[PDB]
Amino acid sequence: VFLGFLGAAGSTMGAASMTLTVQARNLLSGHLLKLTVWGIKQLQARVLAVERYLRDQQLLGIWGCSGKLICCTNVPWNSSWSNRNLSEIWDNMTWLQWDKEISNYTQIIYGLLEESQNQQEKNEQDLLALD
Amino acid sequence: VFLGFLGAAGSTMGAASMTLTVQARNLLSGHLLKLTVWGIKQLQARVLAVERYLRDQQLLGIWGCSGKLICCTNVPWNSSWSNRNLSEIWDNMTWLQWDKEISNYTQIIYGLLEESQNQQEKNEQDLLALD
Amino acid sequence: NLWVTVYYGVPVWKDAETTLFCASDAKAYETEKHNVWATHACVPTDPNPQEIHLENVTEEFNMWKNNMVEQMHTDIISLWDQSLKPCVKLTPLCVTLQCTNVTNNITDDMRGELKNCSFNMTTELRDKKQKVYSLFYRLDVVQINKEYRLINCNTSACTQACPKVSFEPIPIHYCAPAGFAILKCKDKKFNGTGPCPSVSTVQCTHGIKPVVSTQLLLNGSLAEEEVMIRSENITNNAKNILVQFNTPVQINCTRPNNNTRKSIRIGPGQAFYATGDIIGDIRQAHCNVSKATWNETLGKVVKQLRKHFGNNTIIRFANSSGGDLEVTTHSFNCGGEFFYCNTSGLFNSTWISNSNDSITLPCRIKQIINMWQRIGQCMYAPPIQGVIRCVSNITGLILTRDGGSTNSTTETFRPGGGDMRDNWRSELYKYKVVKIEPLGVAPTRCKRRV
Amino acid sequence: ETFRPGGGDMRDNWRSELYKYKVVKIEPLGVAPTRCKRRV
Amino acid sequence: IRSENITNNAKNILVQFNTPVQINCTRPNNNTRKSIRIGPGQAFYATG
Amino acid sequence: TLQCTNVTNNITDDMRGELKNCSFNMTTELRDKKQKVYSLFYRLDVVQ
Amino acid sequence: QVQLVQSGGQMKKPGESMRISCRASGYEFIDCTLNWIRLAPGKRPEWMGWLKPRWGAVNYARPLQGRVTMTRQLSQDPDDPDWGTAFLELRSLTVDDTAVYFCTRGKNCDYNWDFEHWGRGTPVIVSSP
Amino acid sequence: LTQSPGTLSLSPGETAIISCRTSQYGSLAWYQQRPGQAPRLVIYSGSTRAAGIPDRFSGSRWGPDYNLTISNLESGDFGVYYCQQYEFFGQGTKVQ
Ligand SMILES: *[C@@H]1O[C@H](CO)[C@@H](O[C@@H]2O[C@H](CO)[C@@H](O[C@@H]3O[C@H](CO[C@H]4O[C@H](CO[C@H]5O[C@H](CO)[C@@H](O)[C@H](O)[C@@H]5O)[C@@H](O)[C@H](O[C@H]5O[C@H](CO)[C@@H](O)[C@H](O)[C@@H]5O)[C@@H]4O)[C@@H](O)[C@H](O[C@H]4O[C@H](CO)[C@@H](O)[C@H](O)[C@@H]4O[C@H]4O[C@H](CO)[C@@H](O)[C@H](O)[C@@H]4O)[C@@H]3O)[C@H](O)[C@H]2NC(C)=O)[C@H](O)[C@H]1NC(C)=O
Ligand SMILES: *[C@@H]1O[C@H](CO)[C@@H](O[C@@H]2O[C@H](CO)[C@@H](O[C@@H]3O[C@H](CO[C@H]4O[C@H](CO)[C@@H](O)[C@H](O)[C@@H]4O)[C@@H](O)[C@H](O[C@H]4O[C@H](CO)[C@@H](O)[C@H](O)[C@@H]4O[C@H]4O[C@H](CO)[C@@H](O)[C@H](O)[C@@H]4O)[C@@H]3O)[C@H](O)[C@H]2NC(C)=O)[C@H](O)[C@H]1NC(C)=O
Ligand SMILES: *[C@@H]1O[C@H](CO)[C@@H](O[C@@H]2O[C@H](CO)[C@@H](O[C@@H]3O[C@H](CO[C@H]4O[C@H](CO)[C@@H](O)[C@H](O)[C@@H]4O)[C@@H](O)[C@H](O)[C@@H]3O)[C@H](O)[C@H]2NC(C)=O)[C@H](O)[C@H]1NC(C)=O
Ligand SMILES: *[C@@H]1O[C@H](CO)[C@@H](O[C@@H]2O[C@H](CO)[C@@H](O[C@@H]3O[C@H](CO)[C@@H](O)[C@H](O)[C@@H]3O)[C@H](O)[C@H]2NC(C)=O)[C@H](O)[C@H]1NC(C)=O
Ligand SMILES: *[C@@H]1O[C@H](CO)[C@@H](O[C@@H]2O[C@H](CO)[C@@H](O)[C@H](O)[C@H]2NC(C)=O)[C@H](O)[C@H]1NC(C)=O
Ligand SMILES: *[C@@H]1O[C@H](CO)[C@@H](O[C@@H]2O[C@H](CO)[C@@H](O)[C@H](O)[C@H]2NC(C)=O)[C@H](O)[C@H]1NC(C)=O
Ligand SMILES: *[C@@H]1O[C@H](CO)[C@@H](O[C@@H]2O[C@H](CO)[C@@H](O)[C@H](O)[C@H]2NC(C)=O)[C@H](O)[C@H]1NC(C)=O
Ligand SMILES: *[C@@H]1O[C@H](CO)[C@@H](O[C@@H]2O[C@H](CO)[C@@H](O)[C@H](O)[C@H]2NC(C)=O)[C@H](O)[C@H]1NC(C)=O
Ligand SMILES: *[C@@H]1O[C@H](CO)[C@@H](O)[C@H](O)[C@H]1NC(C)=O
Ligand SMILES: *[C@@H]1O[C@H](CO)[C@@H](O)[C@H](O)[C@H]1NC(C)=O
Ligand SMILES: *[C@@H]1O[C@H](CO)[C@@H](O)[C@H](O)[C@H]1NC(C)=O
Ligand SMILES: *[C@@H]1O[C@H](CO)[C@@H](O)[C@H](O)[C@H]1NC(C)=O
Ligand SMILES: *[C@@H]1O[C@H](CO)[C@@H](O)[C@H](O)[C@H]1NC(C)=O
Ligand SMILES: *[C@@H]1O[C@H](CO)[C@@H](O)[C@H](O)[C@H]1NC(C)=O
Ligand SMILES: *[C@@H]1O[C@H](CO)[C@@H](O)[C@H](O)[C@H]1NC(C)=O
Ligand SMILES: *[C@@H]1O[C@H](CO)[C@@H](O)[C@H](O)[C@H]1NC(C)=O
Ligand SMILES: *[C@@H]1O[C@H](CO)[C@@H](O)[C@H](O)[C@H]1NC(C)=O
Ligand SMILES: *[C@@H]1O[C@H](CO)[C@@H](O)[C@H](O)[C@H]1NC(C)=O
Ligand SMILES: *[C@@H]1O[C@H](CO)[C@@H](O)[C@H](O)[C@H]1NC(C)=O
Ligand SMILES: *[C@@H]1O[C@H](CO)[C@@H](O)[C@H](O)[C@H]1NC(C)=O
Ligand SMILES: *[C@@H]1O[C@H](CO)[C@@H](O)[C@H](O)[C@H]1NC(C)=O
Ligand SMILES: *[C@@H]1O[C@H](CO)[C@@H](O)[C@H](O)[C@H]1NC(C)=O
Ligand SMILES: *[C@@H]1O[C@H](CO)[C@@H](O)[C@H](O)[C@H]1NC(C)=O
Ligand SMILES: *[C@@H]1O[C@H](CO)[C@@H](O)[C@H](O)[C@H]1NC(C)=O
Ligand SMILES: *[C@@H]1O[C@H](CO)[C@@H](O)[C@H](O)[C@H]1NC(C)=O
Ligand SMILES: *[C@@H]1O[C@H](CO)[C@@H](O)[C@H](O)[C@H]1NC(C)=O
Repeated sequence: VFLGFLGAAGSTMGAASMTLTVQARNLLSGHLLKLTVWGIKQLQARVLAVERYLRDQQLLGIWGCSGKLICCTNVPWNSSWSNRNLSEIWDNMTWLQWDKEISNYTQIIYGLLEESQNQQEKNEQDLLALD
Repeated sequence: VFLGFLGAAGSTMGAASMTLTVQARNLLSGHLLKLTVWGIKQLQARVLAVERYLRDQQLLGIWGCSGKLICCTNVPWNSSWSNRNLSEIWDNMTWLQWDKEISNYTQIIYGLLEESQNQQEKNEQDLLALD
Repeated sequence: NLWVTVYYGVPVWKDAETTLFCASDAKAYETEKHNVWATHACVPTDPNPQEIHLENVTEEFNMWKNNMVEQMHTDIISLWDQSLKPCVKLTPLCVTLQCTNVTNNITDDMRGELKNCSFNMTTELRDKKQKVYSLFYRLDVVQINKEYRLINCNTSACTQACPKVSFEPIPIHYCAPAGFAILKCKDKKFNGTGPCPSVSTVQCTHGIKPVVSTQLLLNGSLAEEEVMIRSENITNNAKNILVQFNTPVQINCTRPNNNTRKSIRIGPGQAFYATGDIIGDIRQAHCNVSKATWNETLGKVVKQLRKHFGNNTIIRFANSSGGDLEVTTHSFNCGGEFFYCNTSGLFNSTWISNSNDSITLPCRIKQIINMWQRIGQCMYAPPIQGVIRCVSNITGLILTRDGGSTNSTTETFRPGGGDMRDNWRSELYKYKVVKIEPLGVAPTRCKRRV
Repeated sequence: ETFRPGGGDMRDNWRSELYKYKVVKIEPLGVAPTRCKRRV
Repeated sequence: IRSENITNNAKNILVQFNTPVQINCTRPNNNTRKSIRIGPGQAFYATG
Repeated sequence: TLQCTNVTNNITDDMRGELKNCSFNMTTELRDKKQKVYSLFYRLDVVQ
Repeated sequence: QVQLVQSGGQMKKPGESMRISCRASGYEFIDCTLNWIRLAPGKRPEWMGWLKPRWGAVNYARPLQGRVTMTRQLSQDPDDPDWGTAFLELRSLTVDDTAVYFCTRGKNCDYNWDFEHWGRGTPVIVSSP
Repeated sequence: LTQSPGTLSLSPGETAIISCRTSQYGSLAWYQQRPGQAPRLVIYSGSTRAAGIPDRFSGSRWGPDYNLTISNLESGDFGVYYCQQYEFFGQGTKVQ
């Protein structure tokens, strides 16, 4: 059941959510001035590939999803973004059709996650403090 | 209540400890030889900004604070570093006055955290081992 | 009641552009022939491309607003420029030449095409001066006042190409960086733009040959099952028309002379190579193509060009209209010498809506090439000795239609290669580079414990 | 006091425009005493 | 008025105004730039 | 080796000999002929 | 800015040729195409043919096949590369060629047929007596 | 292309329509030549006005038909009007 890189791009969302490992593992990999022609094209690609990966790992770090892939959070799904069944979201569509559906409601969500974490860590630290 | 980058620098320590997200998110961001003049000034800045960030994330990794911001540990506050009330530390001072107060007792603390973690993981692995 | 839930690493991409890097195979690097497309400093490729075929996905492709052809055209220039810096400037060559006609063994068509120019020249010591002679073509000498001079000496100097390097195109590959992806359209009827419903991601594209030509794309990759016609808009006139064959017609481009490359010391440690004498008789360099498979191949294109214009128009061809020598004639570098071949024998037909004779194309050979039309560059190709002859495909063919007549019963297509990136856009049309956007939220039923 | 003009350096012009500025590096870690007792 | 030390002599004194005095720096001649070929493809421009 | 002389076309007495009319041999586009040109250099650019 | 400094008006005779100019300056000349349109006093405007100035690849209008010819002349000065001229020559003149000849240019040179910048006109009058 | 009315003799202030019946799918563009000058672009791509247009001009497309409705006629607008596809110009309508 090894599809490959991006191999479930047109598959179901309920089955593309089981192959997240391979797209997570392929986000970083690896007579004088002719070394500098290909070199500055290779060195500018390796540094950009790292700090793009560290951005999506830090942005995932401040939601309570430090070292996970399927991480689930506190904030509920606001139905104004979409009003669909769970069967009409998960086991019939694909992730490319889904990203066009809520492309307007990304930064609304990405601010909802950070505030639910800083509320959470200040309440966790006062729960074990009484300890 | 969005101050901005460093916006609570002179605020109270009890209220600058609620805006740690914005200073954590701004620690990494993003006719021939004139590209190399500005390029080696930009490429030496992006690589230094990454490995400075990875150093403070790895150093935070070996204390039991892998993906947290407000992480609290086992070792108690040695009163020789400071003997103050919790009200005279938290809800009256600022973080810049605090860093000058215990600038001599940083590396004493940063060795106290690493030994309390390696004691902890060797005792956790023998607690569930009997399992 | 449903709950937000992140998902790291979903297959979700976006159209983007970046700096794709080189790749090349094994033995094209270990032979160490110092190719001008320096793949010896480039990354060696994989043993096999992992051509993952996706399913159920229709990606919106476009070959005209692509960015890989803007990035290939910059890398070919910067490889053709960087490989000329360790070569010798011909700045002591701008002297007053004293030429005369060669009449050793001259046929009347190549009557005064090449002149025997004899000039003073500085030797290895900086105070003596030798008297040498050479053989320059008439496309490299202009008249001064018979005293001549080179065609460049009032507009730039000229690095001679170092004869260690070779302009033969080794196939280079383009690989996406980490975090990006290249999508190859595996459809066969994909014309120019739209949903290609059989996508297949690819880590590293196949062997792209960086060959340069005009009016006739050479050693290309052939479209199967048909002969296809690409255009950004078939009704526009400023837009070219890229034809791509299914069977390759064969071309035999030769040069009959047996010239002797002779070294000349100019200063210390810098040589200048010049045609000394022609061993034997002197004739014109020609190119052959068999008419039985050529007139058949023009019969395929007219049958496919009558889909866009109607099944009753009198499709006509004609030879090039105007321009200078690099667009009005077929131009290539066969084996290290530049042929400018006259294609007025090919494009001359008329189709009215219903074998070894071997059409010949007489060519002229130049040495002071420009190749990119950059004011201030020039590259005196050193003369290669012996007869030189190559045998090659003709897979692609560039056309531009013309004018307006208020009468759509006839269209007279003429060749023309006014850009140098239309060759490579006939090989990077299947590809598009996209960046992976791995984060993605979705509602499901999670309620966190703490 | 007899003041005379003189521009003996070329960086005194730009120091009349970069006087408001100073570059500092952020030191984001910081420990502090509070009342936490870890569970495990 | 800025200075690193107003009593030192080696240290300059940087004055910074609030209203800018205006300066009109002109040149009355109408010289003709004339190109000269020096070698191939290299020009040298001179007042003719 | 320049061969200069004073310009006195229309010269006021304060800019009396400030600019000189220097006429010198110079290599042309070909590396064996030599042209004879002239120019106008200020006195702060020529020594004797 | 984009300036198309054209030539001056001529007064030919039937049989002779002509040669009018057009000097493009202000933009990068060797990338964006040109055009050549004539405006008769009592007829349609008539397009005559473009000229991509890198290599001078021309394309004449089919009623003027084998009569009009269009050259260019780049700037070989490395100091000032973004200028250059463009010539036209219409052999075998007739009374019907009495017009005013413009050397237009596109708006942005990814689409040609939005003739924003025009020339001042080169009014050619061809009369038999 | 074909422009319908030919001549339009109006008093300054009225509205004026000019229709360019096209044939093939091309992006039309409108031109205005006052006598004694070079023409200039007013409308391109059918509807978009050119740079430096007082918005008294308007383009509207219904299939193989385009319009140019000038709202209020002024002094320096009584010239001639051409519509231009790929390389093909209209018959010309002289408004006056
Ligand atoms: C080179 O470049 C040029 C310039 O870019 C290219 O030209 C473009 O070519 C395309 C070819 O597809 C043309 O698209 C088609 O245009 C027609 C005409 O659209 C006009 O009419 C619309 C309705 O008018 C009706 O009545 C008239 C009679 O007067 C009929 O002639 C019409 O056909 C209609 O029945 C009107 O609504 C349009 O305005 C809107 O749409 C245009 C784009 O079309 C926009 O620019 C406007 O701003 C505005 O939004 C316009 O006035 C359309 O009718 C065609 O649309 C049909 O198909 C569409 C899907 O492809 C569908 O969404 C439409 O609703 C419509 O559907 C019809 O056909 C369906 C087939 O399934 C039927 O099911 C349906 O019931 C209906 O019958 C289409 O848009 C471009 O207009 C043209 N652009 C220009 C500037 O001319 C050229 O092709 C390029 N060449 C090449 C080869 O690359
Ligand atoms: C489109 O595609 C076609 C098909 O590939 C391609 O055709 C090729 O033509 C080129 C040009 O002729 C060929 O390259 C040369 O071939 C000649 C002949 O080679 C045959 O015989 C030799 C014998 O050794 C075999 O090894 C070879 O495999 C062939 O069977 C060779 O003589 C050439 O070698 C010289 O030039 C090289 C340039 O790279 C040098 O590296 C090399 O060392 C040789 O030059 C030197 O030695 C000479 C002899 O002493 C000396 O005189 C010179 O001064 C110099 O020192 C070269 O291999 C190529 O093989 C053809 N491919 C085929 C299969 O036909 C088209 O070129 C191509 N592109 C176009 C036209 O657009
Ligand atoms: C470097 O040297 C080159 C050769 O010495 C220089 O080229 C010449 O430049 C001049 C002007 O700078 C041109 O002169 C005029 O020519 C045009 C075009 O016409 C002539 O030739 C064509 C055939 O090619 C013919 O069809 C025409 O009818 C003309 O007879 C005329 O329109 C002008 O009126 C004027 O006569 C030369 O034509 C041109 N020669 C060539 C061979 O191109 C070049 O300018 C020099 N570069 C520098 C930077 O100095
Ligand atoms: C490209 O090739 C074509 C044909 O293959 C060339 O056209 C030919 O040019 C020659 C002269 O160069 C013309 O010849 C003359 O021939 C006539 C006989 O028709 C003779 O009476 C004259 O005295 C003169 O010698 C020949 O006619 C012409 N071919 C045709 C069909 O007209 C063309 O010139 C080549 N291109 C270039 C740039 O040379
Ligand atoms: C090579 O240089 C020599 C000397 O510079 C040239 O010889 C002379 O040519 C000039 C031409 O004006 C004559 O006036 C002299 O009388 C010649 N002198 C001798 C000793 O021959 C010679 O012509 C040059 N060679 C070439 C091919 O240009
Ligand atoms: C172009 O070159 C090829 C090979 O160099 C020629 O091909 C020979 O053609 C004959 C036809 O009589 C065949 O029998 C041979 O098998 C071919 N190969 C060899 C190695 O001899 C061809 O004739 C040339 N000319 C063209 C295509 O016009
Ligand atoms: C065009 O060039 C190609 C290679 O550059 C020639 O092809 C190989 O040719 C042999 C001979 O028939 C075929 O059996 C192979 O299948 C070809 N290779 C591939 C990968 O398909 C081809 O022969 C040339 N065309 C002509 C007409 O000679
Ligand atoms: C330019 O060069 C020529 C020749 O090199 C100079 O001419 C000669 O000058 C010398 C000076 O010592 C005289 O002895 C010769 O008799 C001159 N010969 C001729 C033919 O004039 C000339 O003076 C130089 N020009 C300048 C301005 O220096
Ligand atoms: C593609 O679509 C078909 C439709 O029948 C579906 O059965 C299949 O699961 C989808 N995915 C793959 C990977 O084939
Ligand atoms: C849901 O989203 C809308 C806008 O899309 C917003 O106005 C509303 O406040 C949101 N409600 C909740 C409960 O998130
Ligand atoms: C998203 O917003 C844009 C304007 O910002 C709008 O055009 C588009 O229709 C919106 N998408 C959805 C799905 O509402
Ligand atoms: C700054 O000091 C004032 C003192 O009155 C205090 O009230 C305030 O909270 C402090 N912080 C900010 C951000 O103003
Ligand atoms: C507290 O710190 C002092 C030095 O500041 C040290 O000597 C002492 O051992 C420390 N005690 C504890 C309990 O950490
Ligand atoms: C820290 O140590 C230095 C000497 O290492 C000393 O001068 C300074 O007073 C100390 N600071 C405190 C707060 O004790
Ligand atoms: C070329 O000229 C040289 C010198 O006159 C002479 O020795 C040689 O024979 C000539 N060769 C030809 C091809 O005319
Ligand atoms: C040399 O050849 C040219 C062109 O072939 C010709 O114009 C010239 O007259 C010839 N020289 C002599 C002396 O015949
Ligand atoms: C390609 O062909 C399809 C139909 O097979 C057509 O709809 C599309 O317009 C064509 N592409 C172009 C650029 O015309
Ligand atoms: C060319 O000349 C050389 C030297 O005379 C000879 O060895 C070679 O065989 C000749 N080539 C041909 C094709 O005649
Ligand atoms: C090409 O055409 C010429 C024209 O006569 C002929 O002599 C020759 O045999 C043909 N073939 C080759 C390979 O040159
Ligand atoms: C070209 O082929 C067509 C049929 O494919 C034939 O009718 C015609 O006579 C051929 N022309 C020549 C010159 O062989
Ligand atoms: C034109 O005729 C051909 C005959 O083979 C036919 O295939 C094609 O569909 C026709 N096209 C039109 C538009 O009638
Ligand atoms: C071009 O075609 C015409 C008609 O088919 C013919 O008379 C003429 O000889 C041809 N010219 C060439 C060079 O093939
Ligand atoms: C300078 O001279 C030129 C050429 O004679 C003339 O066009 C220009 O107006 C003059 N400038 C002044 C300020 O007189
Ligand atoms: C400068 O000298 C040259 C050569 O003598 C002369 O032609 C020109 O008139 C002189 N100009 C001036 C300003 O003296
Ligand atoms: C030329 O001018 C200089 C300085 O103005 C002067 O010293 C010199 O005597 C002048 N030359 C002559 C011949 O008067
Ligand atoms: C153009 O104006 C006429 C005037 O009656 C109108 O009938 C027609 O519908 C208009 N067309 C468009 C496309 O606006």
